[PDB]
Amino acid sequence: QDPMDIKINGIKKYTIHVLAKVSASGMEFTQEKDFEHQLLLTDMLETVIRKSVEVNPVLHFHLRKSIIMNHSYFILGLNYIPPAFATKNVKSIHEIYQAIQDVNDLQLLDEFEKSKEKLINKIQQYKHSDSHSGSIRLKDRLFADKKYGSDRLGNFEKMNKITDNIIYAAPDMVNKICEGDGLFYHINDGAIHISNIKDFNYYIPAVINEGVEDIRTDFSSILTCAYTFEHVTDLEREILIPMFDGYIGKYGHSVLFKTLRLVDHISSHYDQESNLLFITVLNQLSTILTKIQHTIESIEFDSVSFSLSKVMFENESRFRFEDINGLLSHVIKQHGEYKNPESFLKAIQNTDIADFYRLKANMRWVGTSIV
Amino acid sequence: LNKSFVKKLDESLNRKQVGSTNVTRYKIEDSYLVLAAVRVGIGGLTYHNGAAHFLEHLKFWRYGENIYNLFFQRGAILNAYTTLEFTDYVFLSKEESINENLNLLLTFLYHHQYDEKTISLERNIIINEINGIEKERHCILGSAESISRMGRKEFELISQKYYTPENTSIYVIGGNQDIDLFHIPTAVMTTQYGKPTHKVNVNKDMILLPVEHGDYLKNRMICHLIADMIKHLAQQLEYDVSVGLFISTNQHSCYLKVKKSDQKRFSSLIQQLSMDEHFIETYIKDYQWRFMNELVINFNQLHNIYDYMTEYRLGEYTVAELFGSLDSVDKLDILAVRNELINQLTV
Repeated sequence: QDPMDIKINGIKKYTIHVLAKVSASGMEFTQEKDFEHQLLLTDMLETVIRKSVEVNPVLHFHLRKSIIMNHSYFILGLNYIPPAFATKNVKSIHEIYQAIQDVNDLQLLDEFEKSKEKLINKIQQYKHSDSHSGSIRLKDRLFADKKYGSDRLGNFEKMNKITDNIIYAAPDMVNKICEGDGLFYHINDGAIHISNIKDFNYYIPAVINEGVEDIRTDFSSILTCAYTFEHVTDLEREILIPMFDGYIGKYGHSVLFKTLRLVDHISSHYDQESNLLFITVLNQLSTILTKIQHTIESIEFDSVSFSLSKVMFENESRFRFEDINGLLSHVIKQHGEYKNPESFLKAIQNTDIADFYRLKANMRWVGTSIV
Repeated sequence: LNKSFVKKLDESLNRKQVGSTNVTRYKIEDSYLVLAAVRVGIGGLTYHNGAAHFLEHLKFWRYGENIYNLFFQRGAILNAYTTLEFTDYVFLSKEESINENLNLLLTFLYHHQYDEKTISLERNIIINEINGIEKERHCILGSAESISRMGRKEFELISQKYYTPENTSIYVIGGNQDIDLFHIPTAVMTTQYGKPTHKVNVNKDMILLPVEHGDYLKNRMICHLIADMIKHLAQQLEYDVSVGLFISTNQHSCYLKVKKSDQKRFSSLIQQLSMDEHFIETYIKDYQWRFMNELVINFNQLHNIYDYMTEYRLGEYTVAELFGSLDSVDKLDILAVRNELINQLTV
């Protein structure tokens, strides 16, 4: 029996039910030496298990080794038709475990090459970006560890040298997925159920190289500036700073759009995993650099535009909650009362402009990458 | 079980006349947002000069006010796009603001006056879009020369003929409040012109193959089924044929789009369909299960529900009639369309 039944009411009633398990790996994903091996075996397992489990009434089976705030987690997910609306009842969690343990090794070997090529392609496309690659190079130098940047989806050289003798580590992976301690999430009948109260302590990498300049020579330009914040609270990381990013580079007449329209393709994004706010803009970049810096240094706010950013960010959160997968991901990742979408929305509505000035005082520049 | 689920969706799905337009309603309890969509019967095919897309840009203006800016200040994002036969105006918001946002949108859409400066300004914007799927995009945008041959009298006459309640379909998905004429009095802002007759100007390096063997819904089922079968056969055999779809709400028939260079390979696959006697029957059964699974999954997202309302006219048809059409697809329907596809390819 579960130790608790944390039922969150007031949830949108979906056409399907969801049963998820989140199993924690306390060690940081940078500390895991077999990171490329665990990723490949997990994808091989998911593909094989999916063929046996994704039958009626199960609509989708999910099994991934995911990173939540620089910590690895095994996340198993099951989307299924409710028994009242299904011709067949859904398997129990014990029967799902038994299917995972009944996976044949030849089935896994039959997926080895396809899963290896799949993950190899993800590593390349994640590193081979026109705009995101600048933020990847910054995170590599700012943190002095390529696991936070280029090797976030796995190192290419480590992943490409994997042979099919990885099959012998499959029992270790099956055991961790089935017997490792974890939390169960159950979405059904307009409610979210969590098996226990346990918030996994977040980890944010500290900047080791402060004031990074990526002087890079290449022919067709693009620039990317990185910023961080000190004394980041949960309210700032999950609400205030995402609001601040939309305020300055996303919500309509953003501060950067109006500022850079004087010169006359702007993008910004706050990375919660690294606590880094990036600003990417496509000779003329030299004036844009000083123009962006001075604008961020002399940033100001007002309550009317702040209230609009609260409304916009609430509706963006509401849109995520519309999707049952967006809702599940929110409840898994958030801490404490933020797991409740209503409490999360209420927290957005209760923000004030003094929060932005506290964030402005704790903001600083850490790096800049130009190609 | 399965019967109670279809009844569950149909009790929340309704369509009724409001003023001189029609509103398709799908209520969702405890939804976080409500999707409202206003679809006007005019697209890139109604006029082959980019006129419908041009009107789409003009419809954002009324007495110097821009409705995107008005919606933005209200915390709502208005999105508009022109397809082959329709122009859509779609936005999300909390249900409390739906009535006022919808009536404000219809106020702009049923405004029929555009000064010369607004027309020339939007033409310059659209010319930049043209100078900045591809054929369909350029067919909808038109050319810089084509949109330069239309002026105020054309745009205002087209607005009065096509931007009317009778030529408008409204879709409101999510929430629980009904849409009525008292709250949206713009639903009676009619002109002297009724709903225009569905004239389709379909215009050299591709062929259009019709899928017409059954009712309106049946043609969608068969078109998707045959397109998916041909793609599957083209993978095992590594044919490099692209198979596009022309499935429009105002078309009783559905159509397959294939490159004129890839015709021989597509023709071989169509003739290859009837080889394995069990392939068609087993693929129909797999499609029926996949269609129901996707519908259950898609009926949680507001935009996906909207796609069912536009493609399958959900609202005019019930969900029971949708699955009834799906369950009625047999291998004889596939072989009948296979024969008409072969005869069309033969000549």
